[PDB]
Amino acid sequence: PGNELSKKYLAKVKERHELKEFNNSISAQDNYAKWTKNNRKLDSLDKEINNLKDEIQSENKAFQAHL
Amino acid sequence: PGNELSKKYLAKVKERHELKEFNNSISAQDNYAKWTKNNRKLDSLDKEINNLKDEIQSENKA
Amino acid sequence: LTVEPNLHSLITSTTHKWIFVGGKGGVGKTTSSCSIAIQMALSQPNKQFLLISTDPAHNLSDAFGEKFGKDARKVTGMNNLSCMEIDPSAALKDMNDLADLTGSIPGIDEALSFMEVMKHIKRQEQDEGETFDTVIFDTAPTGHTLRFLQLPNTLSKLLEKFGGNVDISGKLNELKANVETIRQQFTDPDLTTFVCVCISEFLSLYETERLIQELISYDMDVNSIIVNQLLFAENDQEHNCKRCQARWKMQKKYLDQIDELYEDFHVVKMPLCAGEIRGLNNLTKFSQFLNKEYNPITDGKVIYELE
Amino acid sequence: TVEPNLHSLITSTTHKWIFVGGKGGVGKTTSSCSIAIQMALSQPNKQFLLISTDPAHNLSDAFGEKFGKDARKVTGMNNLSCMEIDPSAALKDMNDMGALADLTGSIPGIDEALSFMEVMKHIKRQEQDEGETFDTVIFDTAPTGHTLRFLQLPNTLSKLLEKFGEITNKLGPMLNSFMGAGNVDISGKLNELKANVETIRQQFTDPDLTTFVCVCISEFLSLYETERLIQELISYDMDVNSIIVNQLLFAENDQEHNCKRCQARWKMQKKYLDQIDELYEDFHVVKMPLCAGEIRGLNNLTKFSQFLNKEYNPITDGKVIYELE
Ligand SMILES: Nc1ncnc2c1ncn2[C@@H]1O[C@H](COP(=O)(O)OP(=O)(O)O)[C@@H](O)[C@H]1O
Ligand SMILES: Nc1ncnc2c1ncn2[C@@H]1O[C@H](COP(=O)(O)OP(=O)(O)O)[C@@H](O)[C@H]1O
Repeated sequence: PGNELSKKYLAKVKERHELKEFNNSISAQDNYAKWTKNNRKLDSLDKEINNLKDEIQSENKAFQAHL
Repeated sequence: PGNELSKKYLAKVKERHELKEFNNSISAQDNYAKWTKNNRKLDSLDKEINNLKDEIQSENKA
Repeated sequence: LTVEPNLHSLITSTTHKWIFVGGKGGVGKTTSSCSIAIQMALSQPNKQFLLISTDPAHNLSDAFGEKFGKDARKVTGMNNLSCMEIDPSAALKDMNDLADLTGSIPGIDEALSFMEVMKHIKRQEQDEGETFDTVIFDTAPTGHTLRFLQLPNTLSKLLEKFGGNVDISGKLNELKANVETIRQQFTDPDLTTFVCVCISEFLSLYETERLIQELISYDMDVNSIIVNQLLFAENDQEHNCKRCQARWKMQKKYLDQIDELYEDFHVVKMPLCAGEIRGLNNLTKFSQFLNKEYNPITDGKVIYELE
Repeated sequence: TVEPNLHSLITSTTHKWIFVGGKGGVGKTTSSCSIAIQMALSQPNKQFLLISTDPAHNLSDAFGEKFGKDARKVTGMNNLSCMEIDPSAALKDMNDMGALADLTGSIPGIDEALSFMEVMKHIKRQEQDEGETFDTVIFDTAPTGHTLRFLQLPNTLSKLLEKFGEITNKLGPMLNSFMGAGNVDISGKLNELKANVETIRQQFTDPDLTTFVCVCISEFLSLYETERLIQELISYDMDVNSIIVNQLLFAENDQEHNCKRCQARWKMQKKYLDQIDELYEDFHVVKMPLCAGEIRGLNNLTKFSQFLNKEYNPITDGKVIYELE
């Protein structure tokens, strides 16, 4: 709520944004290897950050649906 | 009278569904030409059908 | 404890019943489709096989040099391999002459078109009274032909929170079953698997990495990639064309990368033969390199008997 | 009507910004250099800059010279200057000298607009310490990522400056009591962006000041990726008018040609060329031949680049693609 929807939605959205900047520093051609690895990762964080977006959203249609 | 949000949301969603079935009948390889044309089209109908989805939704909001 | 750089394990497998072959770009999907088929047929005489294609251009017919139609005929020269070419986009369009809730829900059209095929198959097994032990799918070139595997979960995500104005909600629960009894099957590593075909260049290694992801999501089994049209130029009788030997250099570079990227995968290297690979006599000769991996040194000749 | 070459652009006097791009190993860099060299040779008066974002230092490889962050001039040219910089290995050095960080990954397009102006900066700086104004700059757009997506930032930042307010004016007693612990700064410093990147935008949207040239090989996965790109650019309202189809081996007629395989590919390429021509009738479709081995260093980049001006003729020019061995 404040320690989970904050410390998480940040650690991730921040790490992702830290990786995304690291991926744009290697040749997707000379390091296809790593490059594709990193992408696969960024594809997960993209989902588990789109989950904490609903977890932080189910906890609002809930505190108002229940007085 | 259920005209614009019916006669439209259908004519389109129907025509699109009529094109999509026509596109899967030509070689995206031998007719790259047409194929890509048709796709471009299906990319518009995909938006103006996602607009009538808000025109028909913001109507139950206004 | 590395993995075999070939499909021997699958052409030998007895458990599988469903095999999907796919790959965008002119990489060799059709050829590989036929090769995996022929290979499986020759290695298991007891079982009966079916190679089916959705493509409108009637490729299998071009590949073998025979006219295969909607009627499962047998390959002239084979004994348990039968090819079948049908168009589902046209058959599902006739008993529909509405689908409005189809274009509305992503995945229906597919699930519909697929079962339309399955139908045309069991029908053949009836009028012919001949049960097919394993079927190979020459997945369609464009479009996500088998995306319906998400239909179930998706359809749940729009029932508890959403709604003969209800006879629609009836024949729709009847569907989230036909597709789930299936997906249950396709999602079983022992009964069905997918084989990706790709050429060794960037735009293709990409498109296939994409595909492998699309399949992983559907919880389908992706374990083998066949890298087609490779040169291996250094292994020719002699250095002639320089523009060629320059390409090999690049392919080699990516092969190493593919090997590194998919260590748990069956990465199958196929050689680029001089000119078409059409008709059983060649499809066969070429197809054996899916079983015993091609060796550029020894097998160098066998890629020149092909027209 | 529309000539199958870039003569009209290499001759143009109006343009100031030119973007060259294309995923896959199709020849983006080579084309980037070729369009540069060609423009430079055809307009001695004007001064040119070829800049690249790539970390692998390609332009350096292409010419066989070590170009750095310092705009040097091409050894053998007179108005072409190359510059290779890394805006990522500079962004981690801009701020690395909190809130101005946790709103970038949140809003799509910032990182780009930021990284780009970081470049523009490094350029005007050169024009200062060197006191030499560049009339036209050519961008070797980065291989991966949508480097110039920031063109949507404005219409996107408007949905926030009309939201961060539509919530500060729909909940008044609690917009006032809403002691914004953070000053108007966020809704004012990220308000000046929709400007500091709205002027630069009416630069890159002027059909006569900037244009994009797509490089592609003639195979399916590539004609696709570029059709995609052309759409991405059309959306940004940028100008896409020319595609250079590289690595064509006009095998239909060749010197010392008697190989079977090579003639099978040409057959396929030919097929798609006809389709490209049909698909983009209003476009400048430029056919470039596939030379035997690398095209490195000015003496060759030049020789090869002339086929962007006067279209390559497989018959007559057949030799000139072999002086490169
Ligand atoms: N390894 C190979 N060596 C030589 N030719 C090949 C090879 N693989 C495929 N081909 C050629 O490609 C053609 C088949 O392409 P195809 O498999 O139908 O592309 P796709 O699978 O995308 O439809 C055949 O005519 C054959 O000559
Ligand atoms: N039309 C061509 N003919 C022959 N070789 C080419 C051609 N275009 C590019 N090359 C070769 O490819 C290499 C450049 O590839 P490059 O253009 O840098 O790929 P990318 O644009 O994806 O960065 C050069 O070393 C050059 O020899």
